[PDB]
This record gives sequence, C-alpha cells and structure tokens, in this order.
Amino acid sequence: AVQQNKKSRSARDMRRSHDALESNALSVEKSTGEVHLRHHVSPDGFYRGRKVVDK
Amino acid sequence: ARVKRGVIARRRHKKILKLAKGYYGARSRVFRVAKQAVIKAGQYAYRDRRQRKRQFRALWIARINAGARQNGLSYSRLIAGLKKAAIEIDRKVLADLAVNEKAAFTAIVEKAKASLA
Amino acid sequence: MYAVIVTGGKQHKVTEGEFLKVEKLDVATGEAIDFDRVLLVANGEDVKIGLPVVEGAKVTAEVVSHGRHDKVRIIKFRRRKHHMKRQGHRQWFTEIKITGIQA
Amino acid sequence: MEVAAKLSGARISAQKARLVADQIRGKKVGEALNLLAFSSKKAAEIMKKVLESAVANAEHNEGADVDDLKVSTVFVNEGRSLKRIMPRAKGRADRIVKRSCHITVKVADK
Amino acid sequence: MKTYTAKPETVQRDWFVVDAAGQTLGRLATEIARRLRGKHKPEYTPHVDTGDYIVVINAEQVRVTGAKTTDKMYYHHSGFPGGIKSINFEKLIAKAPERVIETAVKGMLPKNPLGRDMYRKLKVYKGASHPHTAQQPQELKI
RNA sequence: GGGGCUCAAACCACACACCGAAGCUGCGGGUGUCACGGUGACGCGGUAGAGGAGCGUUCUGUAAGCCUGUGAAGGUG
RNA sequence: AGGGGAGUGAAAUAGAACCUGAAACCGUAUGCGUACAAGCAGUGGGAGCCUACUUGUUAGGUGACUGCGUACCUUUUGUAU
Ligand SMILES: [Mg+2]
Ligand SMILES: [Mg+2]
Ligand SMILES: [Mg+2]
Ligand SMILES: [Mg+2]
Ligand SMILES: [Mg+2]
Ligand SMILES: [Mg+2]
Ligand SMILES: [Mg+2]
Ligand SMILES: [Mg+2]
Ligand SMILES: [Mg+2]
Ligand SMILES: [Mg+2]
Ligand SMILES: [Mg+2]
Ligand SMILES: [Mg+2]
Ligand SMILES: [Mg+2]
Ligand SMILES: [Mg+2]
Ligand SMILES: [Mg+2]
Ligand SMILES: [Mg+2]
Ligand SMILES: [Mg+2]
Ligand SMILES: [Mg+2]
Ligand SMILES: [Mg+2]
Ligand SMILES: [Mg+2]
Ligand SMILES: [Mg+2]
Ligand SMILES: [Mg+2]
Ligand SMILES: [Mg+2]
Ligand SMILES: [Mg+2]
Ligand SMILES: [Mg+2]
Ligand SMILES: [Mg+2]
Ligand SMILES: [Mg+2]
Ligand SMILES: [Mg+2]
Ligand SMILES: [Mg+2]
Ligand SMILES: [Mg+2]
Ligand SMILES: [Mg+2]
Ligand SMILES: [Mg+2]
Ligand SMILES: [Mg+2]
Ligand SMILES: [Mg+2]
Ligand SMILES: [Mg+2]
Ligand SMILES: [Mg+2]
Ligand SMILES: [Mg+2]
Ligand SMILES: [Mg+2]
Ligand SMILES: [Mg+2]
Ligand SMILES: [Mg+2]
Ligand SMILES: [Mg+2]
Ligand SMILES: [Mg+2]
Ligand SMILES: [Mg+2]
Ligand SMILES: [Mg+2]
Ligand SMILES: [Mg+2]
Ligand SMILES: [Mg+2]
Repeated sequence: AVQQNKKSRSARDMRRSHDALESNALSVEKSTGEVHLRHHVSPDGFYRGRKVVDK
Repeated sequence: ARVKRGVIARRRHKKILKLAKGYYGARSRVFRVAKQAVIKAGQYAYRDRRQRKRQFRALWIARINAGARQNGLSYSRLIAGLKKAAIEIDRKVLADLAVNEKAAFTAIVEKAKASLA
Repeated sequence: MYAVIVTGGKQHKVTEGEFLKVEKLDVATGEAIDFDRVLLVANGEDVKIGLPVVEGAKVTAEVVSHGRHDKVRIIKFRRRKHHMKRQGHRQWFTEIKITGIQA
Repeated sequence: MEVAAKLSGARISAQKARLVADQIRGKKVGEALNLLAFSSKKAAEIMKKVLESAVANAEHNEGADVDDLKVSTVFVNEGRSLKRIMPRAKGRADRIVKRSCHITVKVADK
Repeated sequence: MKTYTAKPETVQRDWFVVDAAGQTLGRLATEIARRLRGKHKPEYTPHVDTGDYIVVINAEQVRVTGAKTTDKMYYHHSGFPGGIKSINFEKLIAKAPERVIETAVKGMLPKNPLGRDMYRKLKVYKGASHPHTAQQPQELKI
C-alpha cells in the first residue's frame, strides 16, 4: 500500500510536532560545584559527598 | 541561426507566478499548478463582475424593506406608490437614506403613502 | 446641506466641497458645470422631495481632472475545447469638486 | 558584538541536527553547554564543539566575557551529499544518499 | 459614496420576551428567526450579526394543528448501525419542552458559523419566568 | 430541497402589486461591414475549418555608425 | 575536518568543488491569521490589526465573517468523473 497523493509541506510538519526532545535532570554537588546527572555518579567519581571510583 | 529559449521562457513563467502570489501550497510556487490557478481566478473575476451588481441590489432592497415597515408599509407597496407620484430615486440612494438620514426617508415614505399606495 | 443629482446614468448623494469620480464628461479641466436634474435637496430638518426634478435647485461643480481607472483583465476560457481569449480594460472618469448647492 | 562560528560538511543529516539546535536556541552559553554535555544524541557532540569555538572567538577577537554571553542565532543548513549503490533482491539496485549539513552558532553579549 | 456596512464592535442589541401561550409552532418560530438575524433593521448586513435577544417563557404551551400532536416525528441517528431513533411531538413536549422550539427555529437559520452565533441569542424556558431580569426585556406580541 | 404549513404557507377562480437573467433601456469605451464625405446604419457566442492583421527570439545589411568601467549582457525588486 | 581574525588583491559573498549563480527543494527572523470547524482552496463583499508617509476619500502586508464556485489535457453522442 502506498499514497495516492503526496503529502503537503504542512501535513508532514504536523506529524513532527511530537518529535521535540526533552532535557535531563542535572544536579550540582555541594562540595565541589560540579554538574552531574541526578542520581548518578559524577564524571569526577563523586556521589552524595563521597569518592566512589577515583577513575 | 540557432535560437535558445532560456531567457524568453523564464520571463514568461515569472509573469504567471507573480499573479499567483498569496495562493496556497504549490499554487504559488510551481508553474504547472499556478498556471491553472491564474486562469480559474480570471474566470471567476469575469463572472463576479455580473454578480456584484446582483448582490448589491438585493442588499438595498432588503434594507428598504426594513425601513419601510418601520413606517407602516411593505417594500412592494412603497415602490408602487413612488412610481405613482413622481419619484425616480434609486434603490442605492434610498438604502442610504434609510440608514443615515432617517428623517428624509420618513418624508418620502409618507409622500408615497399619500398616493394611496 | 446635501442633494441627489443624476449624471452619467447614475445617481450620487452630494455634499458641498466633495470630490467624486463620475463618468467622463466633455468638459475641459478647470471649467465649471451645473447639474439641473436635482432629485432631492435636504437642508437640516427641511427636505424638498423632488416631484421628478426639484424646481429651481441647481448644483455647481468644477472639473478637476480626467483619468483612467485601474486595469481589469478579461479572460474567456472554454475547457478542453481549445479556446482562450484575453483582453484589458481601463475606464475613463472625470473628477469634479462640488462648489455650491443651491436649494 | 555577535561573533559566529561555522562547521561546513558535518557528517549528519540536517533533520537530525535540528532537534538539538531547538534545545539551545536563546539560552545562556553556560546553561546550554551543560545541556549538550549530558545529551544522548550524536548531534550534541558535534554542536558542542561549534559552540565552544564561538565562545573562544569572542574572548580572543572581541574581548568578551563568557559569563555574559548567550546563544542568539543557531541554524542548520544542508550540505552536499554522497551517492552510493545498494543491491536489493532479484538484481534490483537502489540508490543511497549520505547527507551532511552546515551548522552555524552565534553568541552575543547584548 | 459606498454602501454602508455594519461593524460588529458598534452594533446595538435589545432584549425581548415572547410568550408561547397558544401560538402555532411554525408561525411563532418564523417571527423569532427573523429577529435573531436582524432583518427588521435598516443596518442589516449579510455577514455580521445585527439581531436581538429573544426570551421564550411558556415553551410547553406551544401548539400544532391538524393531527400533528401524535403524527409529527423527530428522527436522529447515533452513528451506529441501526441507530435511528424517533420521538413524536406529544412525547417530546413531556420530556424536553424547550427542544421543540429550538429545533424549529434552528432549521430556519443559516447553517454556518454566523448562523450558530444568532442561535446563541435565543433563550427558551418552560416556566412563566426567566433568569434574565437584569437585562429588562421588553414585551413582544407574537 | 429542508424548517415548517390546516378560514394554509394546499387546491379551484378572479384582481392588483412586487422580485427576478450576461434579454431590453441608460451612460462611457473598442471594433467589422456598407453608404456619404469624420459622420449615419446594424452587426460583434463559437469546435473542425477558411480568411485578415500583429508581438517577441537568434543571425546578416544599414554599422569603420551609435551606446557602454561615470558600468554592457545576464540575475532580482 | 572546519572556522574567527590578520594579510594579498580594484574586488575574497573572486579562496581553489573558485566568473555570473535562476528554479524546484530546505531553513532562520519579523508582521498579521489559525485549536466548535466540513469539500478544486479561488473570487464579490468585508471588520479588525501591523507598517510607511502625504496623518487618512492614501500606499503596502494579513483576511475574522459572508454570497457564488466539482482541476487541466486527450478522446468522445456525452466526463468532477
Ligand atoms: Mg507507506
Ligand atoms: Mg493518499
Ligand atoms: Mg493520484
Ligand atoms: Mg494512484
Ligand atoms: Mg487515480
Ligand atoms: Mg516524528
Ligand atoms: Mg534551443
Ligand atoms: Mg493569502
Ligand atoms: Mg439578484
Ligand atoms: Mg438583482
Ligand atoms: Mg545476483
Ligand atoms: Mg529519498
Ligand atoms: Mg436551499
Ligand atoms: Mg381565502
Ligand atoms: Mg412585474
Ligand atoms: Mg441585470
Ligand atoms: Mg446585450
Ligand atoms: Mg453607448
Ligand atoms: Mg451577441
Ligand atoms: Mg466571434
Ligand atoms: Mg546586425
Ligand atoms: Mg552599479
Ligand atoms: Mg545575445
Ligand atoms: Mg586590502
Ligand atoms: Mg557577489
Ligand atoms: Mg566575483
Ligand atoms: Mg571575467
Ligand atoms: Mg561563484
Ligand atoms: Mg534559489
Ligand atoms: Mg517553519
Ligand atoms: Mg475561534
Ligand atoms: Mg457546537
Ligand atoms: Mg476538512
Ligand atoms: Mg454543511
Ligand atoms: Mg473587496
Ligand atoms: Mg489595505
Ligand atoms: Mg474573501
Ligand atoms: Mg469565501
Ligand atoms: Mg460548489
Ligand atoms: Mg456552494
Ligand atoms: Mg492526455
Ligand atoms: Mg471511450
Ligand atoms: Mg463511450
Ligand atoms: Mg451512442
Ligand atoms: Mg458536467
Ligand atoms: Mg479529475
């Protein structure tokens, strides 16, 4: 099955009105002021004021 | 003598696409669809110069009816009364007095009434 | 003070010092003309309804300019019958200014 | 001020890159740099390097302060595409286009 | 000297109250639709709503002639197969007395956005009283 | 056609009024044919098809001219 | 890779995929419209809003609401078909 008429410019842009991206929950560590994902270990290896992996 | 069509063909397509300004979708930006839209627009415009004169007489007549029945007379009885006495005033002028100069419209309706029509 | 006059097969409601465009007249620019076929003169609360033409009333005007209206385009198209025709039109007019209304 | 930075021929489709450009349009560069650092899209890694170039252009060539800047204009245009051949069943050959794009970022302190 | 046209921001509207106390349904409904549309004013234009407000109070005492009290039917379809439903004039008066007058007037109005706007100015009630005393409607004899 | 219509908004007679086309008249223009010496007159829907009159493109003569860096052709308002 | 400056040049939006750089097609910015409304998407009428200047018998952009209105070619006795 295939279209009998081609979609207009307006019609395909209405289908993409749900394609927008959402943002993530970012947090700041109180000790060092470093931004990280909420509930995740920071890129420097800290979580909840503690050193977990040290790279 | 070989003739190239590039310049003349482009000038002719741009005249059509300029008349198709403001139309929707492909009717304002591709020649094949815009050419038919311009022709049908000119077909409508020729016909609607006749219909403009019909739509405006119907509007004047409806407004004269509303103003005459406020003075105790119907449209058909007022037109017969006007023709009986003297008056040659247009429906266009009559509909203007019915809205703007209401004291003059009353005098005419009263004179048409006095012709026993 | 206003009047109803007939000119060019149409009727116009007219007030003093008014500019209006009527059908082309055979009058030179700047020349004065008068309108004897006056159908109605109304002076505030006084209205003279014209048995066909109001007796003694006359409306004067001066010719301001001659010109042509914007072009209209005529097309005659008969579909799938191999026929088409085009035409242009600009209609002449005379612009007059109403100088005085004699009741 | 309004200093720009451009990346011509980024190896990604324009439709995919415009989803990330809508996220940063009109924001301060500090809060738009953190958004791009934690995005899961590939177009966010490409566009984060262009934004950092525009910030570095403003500091060196214009003497701007990063803490007073914000991204004012961002758009994605189309680049030239490569054409390749993909074999299908029963001897049929299909044609592949590999699309690219041009990415422009402008920052402004005013 | 162009033709006068009404402007929706500068239209004068009145309030009227009409009693249906032994009036024929269709000859009362034609007077109502004429005034909802503004056909009684010299300012009437086909594309703006110049009409008045009509309040109808004794909606259950409207009448029909002949044998129409039991033989006049109202049909509607629900959109489901076999979903055609009917009710007669006698039973509809018992259940929804106001729907009788609204159905008659609505069919005498244009079927477009402007026609639905004129219909919004019709207030039909089944008592002898209405909730619109603050608007002070004037009496309209049929 | 719908709403709705019952001493009708049905039907049968009679009467008067009005609405209603690109028909007719009014006003302003353009054209064909014929007559007279610019006027009069009647014409001017159209497929196949016949007849008449034109626009624009490239090249040659006019041109060893004329235009053009104080801005040609082309593109876009 | 690609860019922002600086330089060369009469001119780099003449920067090497380099004279001019149209259209389809894809974007960003601004103005007006659009979430109770049914159909060849136009046209007759027409309010409101925005811009410009001659501050409204003006010019430009939008077009709420409303009357009419079933594409083009071919082939046919005849096509929205
Ligand atoms: Mg599919
Ligand atoms: Mg389809
Ligand atoms: Mg198809
Ligand atoms: Mg198909
Ligand atoms: Mg098909
Ligand atoms: Mg999608
Ligand atoms: Mg050729
Ligand atoms: Mg438009
Ligand atoms: Mg008519
Ligand atoms: Mg008419
Ligand atoms: Mg094989
Ligand atoms: Mg494809
Ligand atoms: Mg009908
Ligand atoms: Mg009788
Ligand atoms: Mg008659
Ligand atoms: Mg007519
Ligand atoms: Mg004729
Ligand atoms: Mg004539
Ligand atoms: Mg004829
Ligand atoms: Mg002919
Ligand atoms: Mg030559
Ligand atoms: Mg120049
Ligand atoms: Mg040449
Ligand atoms: Mg230099
Ligand atoms: Mg250039
Ligand atoms: Mg160049
Ligand atoms: Mg050169
Ligand atoms: Mg180039
Ligand atoms: Mg282009
Ligand atoms: Mg868009
Ligand atoms: Mg709305
Ligand atoms: Mg609703
Ligand atoms: Mg729809
Ligand atoms: Mg409908
Ligand atoms: Mg208009
Ligand atoms: Mg305007
Ligand atoms: Mg419109
Ligand atoms: Mg319309
Ligand atoms: Mg239709
Ligand atoms: Mg229709
Ligand atoms: Mg064909
Ligand atoms: Mg066949
Ligand atoms: Mg057949
Ligand atoms: Mg046969
Ligand atoms: Mg047909
Ligand atoms: Mg078809």
